Amino acid sequence: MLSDEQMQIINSLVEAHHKTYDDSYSDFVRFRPPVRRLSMLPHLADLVSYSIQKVIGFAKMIPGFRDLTAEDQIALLKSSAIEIIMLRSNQSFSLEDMSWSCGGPDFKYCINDVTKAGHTLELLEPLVKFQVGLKKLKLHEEEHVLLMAICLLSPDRPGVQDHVRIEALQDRLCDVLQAYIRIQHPGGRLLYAKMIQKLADLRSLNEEHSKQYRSLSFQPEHSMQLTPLVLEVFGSE
Amino acid sequence: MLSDEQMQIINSLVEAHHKTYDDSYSDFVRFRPPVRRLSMLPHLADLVSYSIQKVIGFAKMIPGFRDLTAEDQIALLKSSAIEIIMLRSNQSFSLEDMSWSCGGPDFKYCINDVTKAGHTLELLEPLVKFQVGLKKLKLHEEEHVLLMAICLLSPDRPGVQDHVRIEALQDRLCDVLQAYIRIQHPGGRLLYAKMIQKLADLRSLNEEHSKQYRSLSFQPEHSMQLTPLVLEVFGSE
Amino acid sequence: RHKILHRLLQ
Amino acid sequence: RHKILHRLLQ
Ligand SMILES: C[C@H](CC[C@@H](O)CCO)[C@H]1CC[C@H]2[C@@H]3CC[C@@H]4C[C@H](CC(C)(C)O)CC[C@]4(C)[C@H]3CC[C@]12C
Ligand SMILES: C[C@H](CC[C@@H](O)CCO)[C@H]1CC[C@H]2[C@@H]3CC[C@@H]4C[C@H](CC(C)(C)O)CC[C@]4(C)[C@H]3CC[C@]12C
Repeated sequence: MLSDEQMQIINSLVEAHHKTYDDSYSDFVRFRPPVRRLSMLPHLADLVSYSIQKVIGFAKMIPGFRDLTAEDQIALLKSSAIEIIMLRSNQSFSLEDMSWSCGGPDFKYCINDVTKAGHTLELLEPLVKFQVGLKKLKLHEEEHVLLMAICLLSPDRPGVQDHVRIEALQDRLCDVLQAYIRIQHPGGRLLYAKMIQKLADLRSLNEEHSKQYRSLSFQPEHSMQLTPLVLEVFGSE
Repeated sequence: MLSDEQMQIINSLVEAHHKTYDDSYSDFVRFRPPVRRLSMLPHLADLVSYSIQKVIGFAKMIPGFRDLTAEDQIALLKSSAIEIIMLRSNQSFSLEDMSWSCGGPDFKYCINDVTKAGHTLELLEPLVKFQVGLKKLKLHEEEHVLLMAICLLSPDRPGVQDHVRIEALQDRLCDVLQAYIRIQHPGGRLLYAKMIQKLADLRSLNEEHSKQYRSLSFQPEHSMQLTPLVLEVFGSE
Repeated sequence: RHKILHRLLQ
Repeated sequence: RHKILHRLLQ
C-alpha cells in the first residue's frame, strides 16, 4: 500500500503534466504551416520547439529538479528533451491511424509528412514501432507521467555532476512506479520491466536523432530553418 | 547622353531587383501567421528574415559585389540590410492606405500591426514619414534600384576594409544615377539631392532600429522568437 | 551559453 | 562565425 509521500509525488507529477500538455492543440496554428522533401521542416521544427518548452515547464515541476544546479538542469534537458517529446507524443498517437492526431486535419501527422523534415526511415521506422509498442502497453496516466520523470531524471547522461543526487531522485521515482503497478494496475506483473525496456528503446532513438541532426546542422540552408531554442538544446555547444 | 557601360549597370540592377522582389507576395503564407503587444513579432520576424534573403540575392548581383572579400560582403550586409528592407518596402507602401499592401487582407500592414513587434513609435513614426516622403518622390524603378545599390555599397560602414574599392563602386553608381536623372527624368533637377537626403534618413532609422533591437535581444523570451538569420545579421557578433 | 535555457529555467 | 551568411553568399 502506497504511502502519502509517494502519493504526493504522483499528484504533483500528474498536475505538472496537465499544465504542460494542451489537449486542444490550439497553439499549432501559430507554427509555420505544414506543406505536403524538406517541405515539413519549418512546421515540424516549430512543433518540436514548442514541445521543448512544454518539457522545460514539466521538468521545472518535478520534485527536486528545481533544486539541482542550473548546470545539472541544462545537462539533463539537453540529453533527454528529444526522448520526452517522443514519449509525451504517445497520447496523440493512434494505433488505427498509425498517425499522431493533433486536432484538425492539417495536424494529422502520417508517416509521409514526418519523413519530409530532413530525417530518414532509419529514425522514423523505429520511432513508429516504438509508438505502437508503447500504445499497446495501455499505461495509466500516472505510469506514463512517472516514466517521463524517470527518463528526464537519469544520472547516466552526459554532463551531469551531482550523479548521486540525481540517482536518488530517480530511485524514489522508480519505487513509486513499481509500487503503483503492483497495487493499482491489474495484471501488471511484467509492466515495470517493459517500461524500463522502452527507456532503452529511447536511448537508441536519441542516438539516431543526434546523428541525423548533425547532418542537418552542418547544412546552413537547413539549420537556418530551425528555431533558436532547437539550436541551443540540440547543439553541441 | 548615357554610355553603354552605364547602360549595362542599369540593366543588371533592374534584372537583379526583378529576380528578388516577388510582386505576388505568395511566400507570405509560409510565415508564422499574424496576430492582431508582441502578437506580431513571430510574423514580422519571419517577414524580415525572408527580406534579408532577398537582399543577399540582390547584393550578389550588383556588379563588383561578388568580387569583394567575403568579409567586406558580410560587413556591408550587416550594416545595410535593415536600410535596404525599408527602402525596397516602398514599392508596397501606399499613400492612400498609409500601409504596406502585400497581397491579401492578412498582409495589409497598418501602423497598428507594426507596433506589435517590440519596437516603438520612436522607430515607427520616422519610418512611416520616410515612406511617404520617398513615395512622393515618384522614382523611376531605375532610380529606386540605383539607390538600393548605392546604399548597400557605402564604404563608411563599420567593418569595411577595402574602403577605396567600395568607394569606387559606389562613385560609379552615383554617376549613373545623376546622369539618368538629368537625361531621363523630367523636372528632376533637385531629385539627386533629395535621394541622398533619404540615404541620411536611412542612417538615422538604422541607429534607432539597432538601439531597440538591442533591447529585444537582451530578453531571451523575445529573441527566442526571432530566426537564425536575423540573429546572425543583426547580431553584434 | 544556453541563454534561452537559463531564462526558461527562471 | 556568420555560418548562414557565408553559405548564402555561396
Ligand atoms: C508530431 C509528433 C507529436 C506532436 C505532439 O504529440 C506534441 C508532442 O509534445 C512528434 C513527436 C516526435 C516527433 C519527431 C521526433 C524526431 C524528429 C525531430 C525533428 C526535429 C529536428 C529537425 C530539429 O531534428 C523533426 C522530425 C522528427 C521525426 C519529429 C517529427 C514530429 C514528431 C513525430
Ligand atoms: C512589412 C514591411 C514591408 C514588407 C515588404 O515590402 C517586403 C520588404 O522586403 C516591412 C518593411 C520594414 C519593416 C520594419 C523594419 C523595422 C522593424 C524590424 C523588426 C524586426 C526585428 C524584430 C528583428 O527587429 C520588425 C518590426 C519593424 C518595425 C519592421 C516591420 C515590417 C516592415 C514595416
